[PDB]
Amino acid sequence: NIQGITKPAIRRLARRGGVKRISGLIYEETRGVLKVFLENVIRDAVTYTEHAKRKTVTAMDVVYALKRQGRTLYGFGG
Amino acid sequence: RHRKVLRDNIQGITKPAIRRLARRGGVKRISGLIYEETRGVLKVFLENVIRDAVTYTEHAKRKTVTAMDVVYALKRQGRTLYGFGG
Amino acid sequence: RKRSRKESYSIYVYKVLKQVHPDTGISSKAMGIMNSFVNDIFERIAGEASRLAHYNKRSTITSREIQTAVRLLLPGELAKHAVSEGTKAVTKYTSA
Amino acid sequence: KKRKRSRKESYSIYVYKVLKQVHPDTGISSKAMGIMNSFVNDIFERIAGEASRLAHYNKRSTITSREIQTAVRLLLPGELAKHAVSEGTKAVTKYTS
Amino acid sequence: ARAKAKTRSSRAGLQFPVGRVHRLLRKGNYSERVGAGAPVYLAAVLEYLTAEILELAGNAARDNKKTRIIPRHLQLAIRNDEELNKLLGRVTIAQGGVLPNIQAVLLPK
Amino acid sequence: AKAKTRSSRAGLQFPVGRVHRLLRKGNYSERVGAGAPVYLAAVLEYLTAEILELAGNAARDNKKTRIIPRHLQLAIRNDEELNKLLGRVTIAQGGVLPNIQAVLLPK
Amino acid sequence: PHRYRPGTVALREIRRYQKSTELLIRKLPFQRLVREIAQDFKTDLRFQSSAVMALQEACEAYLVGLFEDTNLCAIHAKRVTIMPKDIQLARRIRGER
Amino acid sequence: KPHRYRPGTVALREIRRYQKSTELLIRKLPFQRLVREIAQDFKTDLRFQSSAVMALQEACEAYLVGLFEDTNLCAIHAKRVTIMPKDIQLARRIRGERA
DNA sequence: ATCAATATCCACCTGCAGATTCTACCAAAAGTGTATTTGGAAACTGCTCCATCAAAAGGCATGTTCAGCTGGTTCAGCTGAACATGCCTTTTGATGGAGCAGTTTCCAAATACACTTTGGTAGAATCTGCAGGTGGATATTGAT
DNA sequence: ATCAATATCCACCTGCAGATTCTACCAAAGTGTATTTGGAAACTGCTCCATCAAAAGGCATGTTCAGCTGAACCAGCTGAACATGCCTTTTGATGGAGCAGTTTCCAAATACACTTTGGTAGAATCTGCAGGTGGATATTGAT
Ligand SMILES: [Cl-]
Ligand SMILES: [Cl-]
Ligand SMILES: [Cl-]
Ligand SMILES: [Cl-]
Ligand SMILES: [Mn+2]
Ligand SMILES: [Mn+2]
Ligand SMILES: [Mn+2]
Ligand SMILES: [Mn+2]
Ligand SMILES: [Mn+2]
Ligand SMILES: [Mn+2]
Ligand SMILES: [Mn+2]
Ligand SMILES: [Mn+2]
Ligand SMILES: [Mn+2]
Ligand SMILES: [Mn+2]
Ligand SMILES: [Mn+2]
Ligand SMILES: [Mn+2]
Ligand SMILES: [Mn+2]
Ligand SMILES: [Mn+2]
Ligand SMILES: [Mn+2]
Repeated sequence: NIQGITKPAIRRLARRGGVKRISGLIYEETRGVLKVFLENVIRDAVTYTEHAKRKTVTAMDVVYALKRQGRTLYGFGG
Repeated sequence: RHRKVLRDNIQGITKPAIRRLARRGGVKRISGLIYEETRGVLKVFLENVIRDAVTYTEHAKRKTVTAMDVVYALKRQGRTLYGFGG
Repeated sequence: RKRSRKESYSIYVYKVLKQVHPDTGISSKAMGIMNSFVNDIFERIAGEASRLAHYNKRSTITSREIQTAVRLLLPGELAKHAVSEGTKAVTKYTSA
Repeated sequence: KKRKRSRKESYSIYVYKVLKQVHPDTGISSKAMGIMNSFVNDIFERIAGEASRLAHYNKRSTITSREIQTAVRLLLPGELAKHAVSEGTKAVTKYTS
Repeated sequence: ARAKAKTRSSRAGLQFPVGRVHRLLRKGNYSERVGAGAPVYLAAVLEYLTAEILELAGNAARDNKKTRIIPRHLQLAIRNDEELNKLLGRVTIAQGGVLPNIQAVLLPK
Repeated sequence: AKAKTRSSRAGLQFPVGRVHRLLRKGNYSERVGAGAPVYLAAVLEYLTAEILELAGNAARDNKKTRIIPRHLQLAIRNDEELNKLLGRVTIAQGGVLPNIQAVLLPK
Repeated sequence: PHRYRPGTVALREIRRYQKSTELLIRKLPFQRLVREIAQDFKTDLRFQSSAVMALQEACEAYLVGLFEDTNLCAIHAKRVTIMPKDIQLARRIRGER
Repeated sequence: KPHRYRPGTVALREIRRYQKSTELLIRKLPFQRLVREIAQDFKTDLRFQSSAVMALQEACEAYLVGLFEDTNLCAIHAKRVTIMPKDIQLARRIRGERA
């Protein structure tokens, strides 16, 4: 499914990041990095979910997990 | 009494000391403009830590900065230091 | 049955928005950002105040711990103006 | 004329006991021991804090061995989390009986 | 017979809720006791920072000709203010975007 | 009955009563369960054991019978997970790991 | 026929996306990815829609910031083209790898 | 002859030697004077436990060494082996110390 | 630098659907009044350990030579930007129902206090690595 | 391809500063008893979540070539290496500043009972926004 994060999507992200020219190897590198990030956040969000004895991951689980990773997010309940 | 006025002490951090720090850091060659940058950077670092340590000292209504004040300051600056208490 | 009763700072943020910009309103998502903001600074200050009291072997958080916590947490001018507003509020409260 | 002194606690004795278990021949300098005391206090406060936040998020006023376990999963990497959960679960089941 | 109830916030000259903040302080396990002036001081500081951010963000919202502040304006205001940027340096505003910025070397000519 | 320490009941070297007291007096929650200090004591003992294991090894590699902070450093930094756990921590008098970027070596 | 010189449309794109705030990854691929990853941690999970939205906000903001840093590293090596080695330098300095 | 090492040989020798040891690399007294000057600019008539000064010096030197490793990586990135102020600045900017 | 010639962007309108503000109930909560308790400020003052000074002990500052590192220059291979089109994935929008979440209920398990040992700590009294000094062996570097 | 000239390496000693062991108080842990209570556990509403099928609409694909990167070459010059001259830091006592140990009495905290406001949810507004246009601004190529 990681291939679902397409070259144009990654290209737009890079453009918002101010990047003008992009080597072709960037897209796979970027996919790896995004996957590591998601694994890190999701592992904690899910830990929070199991702790609350739920089967549904809630927004707060993600927000708390993000806050632990030093990636605090405003606007989803915390 | 009181001691003599401390001025310009950042300059007591000599070129050879900065060079040794860079050597532990794995640095082989060093531009001549490095020594002033490093001094600058060092002073920012110290200003930042000492400010918090002194705030803790003042809060405790003490006149002496203790090792714990420094350790708490470091811990909040995200620079946790092991080996000095707490 | 009834859903829960949720508290938030929305009404107070709104009051402040009206004081500062009587003409201007605010989107609900913006209001969510501002809520998250108040809760976050809240928890940071209170946490710093908590540690301050524990280091000093004290069980009460007073406006002094809050003040020291503000000095530790806010950059520069923001710290100065917050300490000023805080002392001002406490004084007005005390006399009144 | 009347005299004064006080008492400070630390983990030294327990660290030393563990050191003798894993390395019967080996000792440790006082500075190293200071490093180890800092370590125990540091991990302590991290786990307890994570457990505090956890209990607060879930509207619970008691911190149980479950909160501790989750906090340990949140804070420790991988295999350390696995082995720590083992040692902890083991200690608790042993204690309970 | 009791007198007419006056909120603590009104006694303090504040818009933010002193009573709530005190409750939250007591129930967050920060300490055994909470002094009477502490929630007044903290509520005042929260109000101040909220005001600062709303000041700058309102400027942002109407300079681009809106009467409603949206998250974009909060981002523009926080990031264009060095001290707010510092205070919220490790925070992401959802739907905030970034500041317009192209490295000079990337420009033509 | 004859007093049995909680550490002994749980089979731990770390002090369970002490850990309990520190939990109760640290304001982490209104109440602390009877099982929380046992679990936490055990986890602390475990991480201590892991780190003293690796540092005892570093120490005997340096032909020393006594662990010094340098050995603690070497043990933390040569170990991916301890390095990660203590990634934002400084070991006083620990130094750094021998490492010279290849490009700096003579031709 | 008309043709923009390579780089012109790129700069135009930078301006366009730095001016906007909409999420830049398509929703569904992203969600399918989130669910795969999660199911490697815990099974038969469901997700609130806001939960997925928050994960995507976080991911995009992170990736945008990482691209800014990466681009600074490229500019540093006197190029205007970012490469895997740039992303890695940024990540190693950030203390991520 | 008289003997002379080529530029870089003693430098590499020094790297091996200082990466092998753990001693503080700044002299004690200058560092103390700096600490007291800065502190005195925040609050007057402060005293220091010597542990406090040592703790600041351990923290500072560890910070500076780590920053020099990152700086060196930025030099190597730009195909140089000489660290320059621009390298320190790139390192601090990515670290989010400056922005 | 100019002109054309395009191509894309961006104000400027418009009407109205949806998001915000507005209204009016109503439990929960903040406030009030009175009664007690109590954490910690203030006052003394013992006893660590800090500031201070000057004789030791030992690097730093300084200038000169030149190796080799950096940065400028040139240039072609080839990589990555631009672009045009239809297929395939994403989006959109109803549904049934899974499972959060709302309510309520009792017991295992929490706190609190008294009473009594007992493990932990603080020196005191030993014990013993290893720091620091040396010297000889081996390794490495740079000039012929 | 060899030698010097240095540097590092690597045991070996020996004494004492620092680590371990030893005892003896007491500060806290454990036991016992009595009292409150937090939060599973169980029983259902009702939110929204997963699914699915027919919309749109963005991306995958393949080709042309602009210009970016990386290589190769070279000179200017900067920073390393080193020998010299002596000033600065380290080291060791020691009075006394000021932490830290104690005691105690209030200003300031909690405890408990009783009685306006923030949240909520339709109604009533109003403002962006979606959509469309054309003028504004920008880029490209030929003189
Ligand atoms: Cl107060
Ligand atoms: Cl428990
Ligand atoms: Cl690469
Ligand atoms: Cl530079
Ligand atoms: Mn000064
Ligand atoms: Mn009484
Ligand atoms: Mn008392
Ligand atoms: Mn040359
Ligand atoms: Mn060509
Ligand atoms: Mn059901
Ligand atoms: Mn005993
Ligand atoms: Mn030796
Ligand atoms: Mn109950
Ligand atoms: Mn004395
Ligand atoms: Mn005195
Ligand atoms: Mn009462
Ligand atoms: Mn109201
Ligand atoms: Mn529009
Ligand atoms: Mn038309």
